[PDB]
Amino acid sequence: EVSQDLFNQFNLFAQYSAAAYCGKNNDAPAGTNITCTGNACPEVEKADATFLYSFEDSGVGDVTGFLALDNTNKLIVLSFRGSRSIENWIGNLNFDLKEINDICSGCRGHDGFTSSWRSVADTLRQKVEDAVREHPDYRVVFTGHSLGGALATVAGADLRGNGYDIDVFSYGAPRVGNRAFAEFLTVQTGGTLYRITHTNDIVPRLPPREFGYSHSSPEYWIKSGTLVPVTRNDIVKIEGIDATGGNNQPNIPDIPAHLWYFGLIGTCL
Amino acid sequence: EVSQDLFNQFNLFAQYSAAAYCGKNNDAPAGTNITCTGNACPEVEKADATFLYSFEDSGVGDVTGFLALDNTNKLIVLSFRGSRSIENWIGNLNFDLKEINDICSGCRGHDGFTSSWRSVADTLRQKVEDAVREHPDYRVVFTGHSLGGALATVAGADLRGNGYDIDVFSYGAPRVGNRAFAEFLTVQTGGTLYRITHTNDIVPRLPPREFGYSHSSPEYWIKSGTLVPVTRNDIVKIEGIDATGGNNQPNIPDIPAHLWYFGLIGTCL
Ligand SMILES: *[C@@H]1O[C@H](CO)[C@@H](O)[C@H](O)[C@H]1NC(C)=O
Ligand SMILES: *[C@@H]1O[C@H](CO)[C@@H](O)[C@H](O)[C@H]1NC(C)=O
Ligand SMILES: CCCCCCCCCCCC(=O)O
Ligand SMILES: CCCCCCCCCCCC(=O)O
Ligand SMILES: O=Cc1ccc([N+](=O)[O-])cc1
Repeated sequence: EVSQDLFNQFNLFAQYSAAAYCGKNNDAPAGTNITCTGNACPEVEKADATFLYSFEDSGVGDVTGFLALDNTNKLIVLSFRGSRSIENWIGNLNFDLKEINDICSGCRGHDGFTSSWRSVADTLRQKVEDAVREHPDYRVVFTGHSLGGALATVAGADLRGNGYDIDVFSYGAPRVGNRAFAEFLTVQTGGTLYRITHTNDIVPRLPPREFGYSHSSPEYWIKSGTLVPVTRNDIVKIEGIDATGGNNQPNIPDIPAHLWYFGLIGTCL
Repeated sequence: EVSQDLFNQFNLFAQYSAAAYCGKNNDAPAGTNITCTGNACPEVEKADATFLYSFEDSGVGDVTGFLALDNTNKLIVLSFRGSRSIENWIGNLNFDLKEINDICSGCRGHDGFTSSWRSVADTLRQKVEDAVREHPDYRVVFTGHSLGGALATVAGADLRGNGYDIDVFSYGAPRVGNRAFAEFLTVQTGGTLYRITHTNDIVPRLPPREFGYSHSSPEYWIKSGTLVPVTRNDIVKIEGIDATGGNNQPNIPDIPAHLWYFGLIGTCL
């Protein structure tokens, strides 16, 4: 149901997205190897992959993550960590929209993700721009799990159109805004967003559509279970804004399904 | 390598061991279907498996676990839970021996394991004996992961030879006493001990030999990685009291390898 090439990208950035939580690097100086505990990111470890800049509780949203250089795959990766306690985050999660005309017209986004991004935007844009300069033929990719996925998606919508494509790989991302934003993210040029979901994961089901939220299209829906390995045959491309029959089903959702994207994510053994 | 049937059994009791942590259980009446969160025990959920008796923080070493009846596989399974925080448990692990001629003359066992068991033995024996009476044809299996693994090993050594075989499946168990106790465990009839380990799991390397501990033989050693699925070829039967070249090898050990026996164990998504 997806190409092998796409399945391979999806797996790689699930692991860069997992590395934002695991593998020690609290102040790991720039240029050190990227490694993780608990076999959370072996495809990353296998590449010639190094930190460019690490951030932590940065700005008003306490945004955390890193920027890496990957000489093997020829990538510049900005990876956002989701929340250190997701069940809590999930309970404290406010549904307020705020206008975001700076990015698009009639577009409202989630207030916390938008503001969190906006507060670190200038420093991070500058860091990506520097790498884009030193490695003009490398692909710029923003990725993240959970909250990290929301942020990556917002950051992507916000920095595209400056002359380098930015591809976004999000895992288990919540909804980030209103229907007009969904649309903007479905069609925006200057890169592709790959919005990946798993089974009846709860987070992509929040904030609810009944608070004004919509999802961009398409969705890449992983139907294999929690703790099950994923093959290219377990992923279905679902087409349409707020399409139903992928993750957006009226059944009961689940938290552990959120922590299994290709492998363990959003928690470290 | 190991047979398909034996593999199945290994997988199954890894799940009955995982269910002691992740059961939606306890304060749950006898006769209830056994189920787990986070796809922790799907092979148990497919079986017609029900609680016989649940225990929580029982006796002197706060023992936790369940006694189960399984009409599909024809089992009576006593599953002991390991610690709620394995890391602190490992850190505060005391290495004192106490004599247990009760179980076998010349035998010394870890003092906290033998006393936690000793303090709940009489109750749990009567619970097992009762179930054996109601289902004389069913096979008695004790199992456990980690400290739970220890308790199942001790309880088995203590309760065998009263008429009914007791098999024991242990996952990531610590050493439970001196040579002689090890030797008893290697030869004792009235049941078999399948003592399963994974890669460089920390827990089976404690207590260290140096403090007067030995491991019973044989050893079933999983060499597939952490978060990697296990096949029959990844399991190596290793013979010899304190044999080296399975888990007992001279390298740095790992906590995450402790938490991956056939799937996630010792923690709940
Ligand atoms: C970092 O990785 C490179 C190649 O991927 C390797 O040659 C180098 O030894 C690594 N550095 C350390 C400290 O392991
Ligand atoms: C318990 O499982 C049995 C068979 O394994 C099933 O028939 C019954 O519906 C279950 N009870 C509940 C409450 O699901
Ligand atoms: C983009 C990085 C976001 C990381 C913020 C995580 C904040 C730690 C969360 C602890 C409490 C909570 O949010 O549930
Ligand atoms: C519930 C978390 C910790 C549970 C451990 C209780 C009994 C552990 C046995 C070890 C006795 C000792 O050596 O300290
Ligand atoms: O599912 C196969 C299977 C094989 C043996 C056992 N057992 O002996 O309990 C259980 C399950």
